Amino acid sequence: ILGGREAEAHARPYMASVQLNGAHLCGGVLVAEQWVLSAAHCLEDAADGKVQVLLGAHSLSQPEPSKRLYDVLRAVPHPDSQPDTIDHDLLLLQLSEKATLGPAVRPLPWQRVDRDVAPGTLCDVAGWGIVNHAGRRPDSLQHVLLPVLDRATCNRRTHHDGAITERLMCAESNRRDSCKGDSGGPLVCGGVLEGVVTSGSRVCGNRKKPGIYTRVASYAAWIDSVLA
Repeated sequence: ILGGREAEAHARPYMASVQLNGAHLCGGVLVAEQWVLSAAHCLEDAADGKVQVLLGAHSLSQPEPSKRLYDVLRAVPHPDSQPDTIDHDLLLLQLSEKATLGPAVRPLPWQRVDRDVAPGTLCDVAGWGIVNHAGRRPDSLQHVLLPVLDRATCNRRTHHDGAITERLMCAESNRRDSCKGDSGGPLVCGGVLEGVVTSGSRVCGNRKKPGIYTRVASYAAWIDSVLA
């Protein structure tokens, strides 16, 4: 996260760290007792090792009573996702067992009504991704409030010329943005999961190139089918 600040410890109990061989790889969101939602392209590389999910954490390195590392039973990428595109960039991870719930570990309700968030609304994004252009990685969870961009504006020639479909949403990126290592994490508006940070190499903090998030409401049918 660029231009943000350290998050209140354990104030976002749904936050997950998707790890590859003990190292943080991508963010994730707990959406059910045994299911974590992340981005598909995170698995593209996760394939080289053992994938685990860390729940109830604030610090990636210090012991915390709420911290729990869970193994993964199965990984279910969206069937239409492709390596060369940012469409359908969702992934569902089934934990080896139901997560022990508590004040520091709790699933987050997700958006089912397929309606765009009003332009200007401030949504919260959190992650353990890089905090500056040098590539510095934080030990503790960071977060930043970002205002949502109207659908039309993101598609400008000087921005994401038509790259934004109805299943994608954008948020302002002026000096504050989600960045490398934050992909797969949550974009929460009004206490509900609205988006997931899309994977894909892109500049962070550049106002001409807004951040892109995958709208979960567009995939309500796919999520429902996988969790069934």
